[PDB]
Amino acid sequence: DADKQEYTGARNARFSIFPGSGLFKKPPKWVMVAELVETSRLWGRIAARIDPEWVEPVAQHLIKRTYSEPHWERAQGAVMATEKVTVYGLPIVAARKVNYSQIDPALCREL
RNA sequence: AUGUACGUCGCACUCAAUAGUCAGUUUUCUGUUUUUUUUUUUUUUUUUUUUUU
Repeated sequence: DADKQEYTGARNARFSIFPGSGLFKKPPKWVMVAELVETSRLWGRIAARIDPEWVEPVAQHLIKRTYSEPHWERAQGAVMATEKVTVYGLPIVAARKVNYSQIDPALCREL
């Protein structure tokens, strides 16, 4: 979460980095944990920073792809759109310009 | 050639003052100046548990 020390985990569940961790003082932007435990609040014990590019190719069966703003572009002669990928609803990529025409063949042929 | 004609008159300014109508229960708030600044960015906080060629 932006400028807030709670961590929007998978689904709507929220937890935090354990105070005994070495990186408890610096919570990174993308951190993963080994054990989830229920206590006075939810926490993650063994925390570590990852790059958000790593998760997507290993989660091909888990990504929910989303396509918005279908607009045709002259620069490539095809339909462009901003793509959004989600694992359990988690925005791995908030926005990415993608070629909408290369994805589906039906409607863009008439376009 | 002679004789032959003359006389009186009027005008102006004005103009005040008048009818009748008695009375209205007791008490009350409303009221003044003064310091003026209305607002100054924030943080990471805890632990049932236990076994594997």
